Amino acid sequence: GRMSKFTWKELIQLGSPSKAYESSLACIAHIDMNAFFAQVEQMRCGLSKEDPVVCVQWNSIIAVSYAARKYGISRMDTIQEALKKCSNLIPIHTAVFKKGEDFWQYHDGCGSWVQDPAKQISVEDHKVSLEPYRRESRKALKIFKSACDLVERASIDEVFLDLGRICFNMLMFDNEYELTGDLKLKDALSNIREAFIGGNYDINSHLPLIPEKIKSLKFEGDVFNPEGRDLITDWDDVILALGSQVCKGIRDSIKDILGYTTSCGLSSTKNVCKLASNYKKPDAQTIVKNDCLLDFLDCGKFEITSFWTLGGVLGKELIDVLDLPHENSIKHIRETWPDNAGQLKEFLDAKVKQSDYDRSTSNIDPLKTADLAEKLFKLSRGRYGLPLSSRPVVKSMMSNKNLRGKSCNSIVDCISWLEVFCAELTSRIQDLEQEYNKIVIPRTVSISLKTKSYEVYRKSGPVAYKGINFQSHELLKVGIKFVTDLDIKGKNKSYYPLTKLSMTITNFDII
DNA sequence: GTGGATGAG
DNA sequence: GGCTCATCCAC
Ligand SMILES: Nc1ccn([C@H]2C[C@H](O)[C@@H](COP(=O)(O)OP(=O)(O)OP(=O)(O)O)O2)c(=O)n1
Ligand SMILES: [Ca+2]
Ligand SMILES: [Ca+2]
Repeated sequence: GRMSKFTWKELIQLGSPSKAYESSLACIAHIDMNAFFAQVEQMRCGLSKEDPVVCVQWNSIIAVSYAARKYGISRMDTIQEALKKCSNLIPIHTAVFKKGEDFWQYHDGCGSWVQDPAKQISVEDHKVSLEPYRRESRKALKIFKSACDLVERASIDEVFLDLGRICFNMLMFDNEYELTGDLKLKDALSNIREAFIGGNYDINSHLPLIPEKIKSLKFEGDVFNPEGRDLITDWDDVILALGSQVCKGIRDSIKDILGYTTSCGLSSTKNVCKLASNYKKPDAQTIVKNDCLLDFLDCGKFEITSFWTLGGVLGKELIDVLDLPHENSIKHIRETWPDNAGQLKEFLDAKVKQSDYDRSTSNIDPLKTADLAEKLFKLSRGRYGLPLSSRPVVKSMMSNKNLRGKSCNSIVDCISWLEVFCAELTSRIQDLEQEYNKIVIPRTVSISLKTKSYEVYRKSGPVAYKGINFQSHELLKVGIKFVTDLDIKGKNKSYYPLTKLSMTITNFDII
C-alpha cells in the first residue's frame, strides 16, 4: 500500500508501438463483426438489423443473422431445414461467377429454395464469389487504421487494436474529456500529470496511488465483475476504463459509416480479448479487468481446449497427457503448478520419457516442451501476451472449382473456367496492392486438375508480362497453354470429365 | 516435392 | 454439411 503496484517504466511503454503489449498496463482489443456475411447481405438489400436474413451458398447456410437465431437456426443447416423453423426466413445467396464470364453477379430472388425452376443457381456451372465480403472488410479496416496506430487483421472480420498510445495520451494530455459535472480528467488527474512533465522520477520508481477522484471514471460496456469487485483500484483500471471509452467510439464509427454491429473484448492480453469478444453477442463489449481474470477464466465456459490453437487434437492430447479433468481444467493446470513454468515443464519432460506414446502419433515436440509449459502456465492465469504482429506477405493465391457432373467435359470447358479464375485472381491482386500499397504481380502461374478417376495433373511455369503488365490477360494466356498441354498429356487415359480444376499464382515481386 | 494433417473462418 | 487460408512434415 501507500504506493501504486505499477511503475513509470510500465506506464510509459504504452507509448512505444513495439513494446506496449508486454507492459502490465497494456490495453488490447479484439473486434469481431457479428454474422458478417449475413450482415453485409442485409445492408446490401436495405433490410433492417432485426430481419431474419441468412447467407446462403448452394444449399447450406454459411452466415446466420442473430434475428434468425431466435428460431433455432444454426450455421450449415440446410435452407430446407431452416425454412421449417422460420417460414419467413430471408435467404440471400452469395454473388456468383458463371462459367465463361469474367465477372461475378448477384441473382437476388433465385435459389434452390425457390419453386420457379427458371430462377436457379446451378452449382454445376457457377462459382461462389466472396469479393463482396472482401470489400466491406477492407472498408472497416481503413476506418480501424484511422483510429488506431496498430491494427492486426486476424481474419476477414476480426482485428486486434493496441490502444496504448491513445490511452496514454488521453491519460496525460486530454483536457476536453468530462467524468461528470464540474470535473475534468485534467483536474482529477493532477498529481500524476504534474509529476510526469516534472520528470523527476526514475523509470523504475512506483507510480503514486490513483487519486480518489479518478474513481468516478466509468467503463463503457459490460464489466465482467461476478465477485462484485471495485471497478477502479489502480492505473490498469484507469487505462482500461479510458480504453473502453475510446473503443466504443471506434465501433460506433463503424455502425455509422458501414452499419455493421460488432462484439468487442478488452483486457491486457490478446488471448483474453479473443475470449471476451466472444463472451457476449451480438453488439456487445465485454471488459475483463486484471483482477477478474481468474474469475473470468473460471466462469465455467472455458477449458484448455477453449484457448487458441488448442481446440483440436493437440488439445484433446494435453488433457489425456497432463491428466486434466473435463471440468474446470484451466483452474486445475494453474493449481497443480502454482510455482512456475518449471514445475509443469519437468512434468512433461518426465511424461514424455516413458511407455505412454511414440514421437510419431504425437503433436508435442519434446525439444520445445519448455515453451509449452510457460505458455500453458501463463494462459491459465491470463497473462500470455502476444505482440500484435502484422500479417506476413502473401505467398500465393488460388482460385478453384470442385467440379461436379459433366461440366468441365472438354478443353473449351476448361478454358471457360479459366476465364473465371483469372477475373477473380486479378480482382484479388488489386485488393493486395491496396493493403501493401505497393505494386504486386505474379511471376509464375500453375494449373492443376483431377481426372474422372481423381488422378492429379499439373503444369507450372513462369508468366511473362510485356507492354502494360496486364495481369488479367497474359495470365489467362499462359493458363490456356498449360491447360492445353495437359489435354494432350492425357489423350487415351482417364481424364474427362474433370473433377477439380484450379489456377494458382506464386513468386510475387513486391516492387 | 506435395498430399494430407491440423486449426479456424 | 461447403469451401477458403496458412503453416508444417513424413513418405
Ligand atoms: N466454417 C465457417 C466459419 C465462418 N464462415 C464465414 C461466415 C462469416 O461471415 C465469416 C465470419 O467468421 P465467424 O466464425 O466469426 O462467423 P459469424 O460472423 O457468422 O458469427 P460470429 O460473429 O458469432 O462469430 O466467415 C464460413 O464461411 N465458414
Ligand atoms: Ca470468431
Ligand atoms: Ca464474426
